[PDB]
Amino acid sequence: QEKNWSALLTAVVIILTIAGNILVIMAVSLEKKLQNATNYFLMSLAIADMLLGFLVMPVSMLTILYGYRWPLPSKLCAVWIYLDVLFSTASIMHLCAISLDRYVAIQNPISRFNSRTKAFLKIIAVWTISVGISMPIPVFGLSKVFKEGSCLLADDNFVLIGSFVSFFIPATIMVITYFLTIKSLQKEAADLEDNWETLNDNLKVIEKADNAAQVKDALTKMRAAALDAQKATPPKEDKSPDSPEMKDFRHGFDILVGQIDDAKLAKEAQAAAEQLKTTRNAYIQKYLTMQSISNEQKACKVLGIVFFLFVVMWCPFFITNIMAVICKESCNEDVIGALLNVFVWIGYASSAVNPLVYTLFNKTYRSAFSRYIQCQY
Ligand SMILES: CC(C)CCC[C@@H](C)[C@H]1CC[C@H]2[C@@H]3CC=C4C[C@@H](O)CC[C@]4(C)[C@H]3CC[C@]12C
Ligand SMILES: CC(C)CCC[C@@H](C)[C@H]1CC[C@H]2[C@@H]3CC=C4C[C@@H](O)CC[C@]4(C)[C@H]3CC[C@]12C
Ligand SMILES: CCN(CC)C(=O)[C@@H]1C=C2c3cccc4[nH]cc(c34)C[C@H]2N(C)C1
Ligand SMILES: CCCCCCCC/C=C\CCCCCCCC(=O)O
Repeated sequence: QEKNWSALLTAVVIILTIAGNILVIMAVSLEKKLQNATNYFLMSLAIADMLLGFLVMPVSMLTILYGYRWPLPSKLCAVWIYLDVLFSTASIMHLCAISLDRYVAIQNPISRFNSRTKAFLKIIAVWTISVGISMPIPVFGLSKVFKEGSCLLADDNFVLIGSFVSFFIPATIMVITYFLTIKSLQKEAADLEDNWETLNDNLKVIEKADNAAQVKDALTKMRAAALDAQKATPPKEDKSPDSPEMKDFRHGFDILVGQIDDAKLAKEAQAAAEQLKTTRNAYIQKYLTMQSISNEQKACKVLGIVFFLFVVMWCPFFITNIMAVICKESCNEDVIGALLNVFVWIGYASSAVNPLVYTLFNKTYRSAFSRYIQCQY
């Protein structure tokens, strides 16, 4: 009938998340360019989301196909449901521990005791938080996990409480922190970017000024604006090999400022002491900070459009899940179950959306997937 087009639509969704997600795990592992804590999470997230594709998602087709009668042994219906919420709790935990992590960095300035396993240590808490949450599925699992001979999370309380714990507080939390980070990190840009205007403009005046005292009043602020940038160079956590080069860059290019301040003592060589238009060093810190701003504005676009698609697709299922129990007396739960049947597969296809966002908006992801698709290393 009409269902003949949508019959296998689930299988497209099982095929995309079991594969296209899988490459994301491959790509982050194989290519050294994508070795970042915020692209580390995505790999872990991708496992949660992939694991859901090859474990939970197959049985939902078997059950949808059987008429929703439970086909398997009754003792294993409290397990398929367990993985499903675990992974789905794990999946949103990864997404919300990407904004709690990335909001943290703009609030708190900085030494890294643990280095590049700041993520792997974080990640384990993301998973072990979600395994903690899902202990109750098998704790009471073996009853209240069957309704009219279908495998269905029928515990009224877990349905209600566990919709917030694994959806509305994680997703609320991330929405809040995603937008505070954007506004905050939009602001840092303007503050840092307006310094190089000050540095260049104030250096224009020193260049074309014939009063020694004018240069003194003019070049005084060059130290200030350079320092403000120095304080404000972005976290992007803070790696051990890159921040020293900025320290040397800031310090080494501060010498030009500081030295030219003396030559205060006195204008013959003041004009030419601050000629950091001759020095290679000064030119790099523009490029290699101004790139670093644009590599955070791109990541925020992807994360916004990954957060948003994940919230907007799981939200139907959870809103009517609660409705199944918050409107127990008045709703028609042949209809709510019908609606619930289909809002999980709206939601189950947020597990495929991630890799497509990456290829669409990350040139590094795009190139590797085809190379993995074509089997090139
Ligand atoms: C059975 C319980 C633990 C529920 C979770 C399922 C299992 C399979 C979980 C437990 C801990 C998880 C791992 C924790 C550590 C890492 C390293 C990290 O950089 C990426 C994900 C990865 C590789 C996870 C993969 C999935 C994983 C092994
Ligand atoms: C996409 C998102 C916003 C979906 C929101 C779904 C929630 C708010 C709504 C949408 C569909 C709704 C159900 C639609 C139809 C019925 C049948 C009726 O006899 C009882 C109410 C009941 C069961 C509604 C309960 C509330 C409900 C579950
Ligand atoms: C149609 C019947 N099925 C299929 C197993 C469900 O109701 C599953 C149970 C859900 C569920 C209940 C209660 C709390 C929760 N947290 C996270 C989920 C969750 C995920 C959610 N999965 C997607 C489907
Ligand atoms: C659903 C069809 C699967 C097609 C796979 C496409 C690319 C082929 C890659 C291998 C699939 C399984 C990967 C397991 C080893 C991953 C390698 C690694 O990440 O270190």
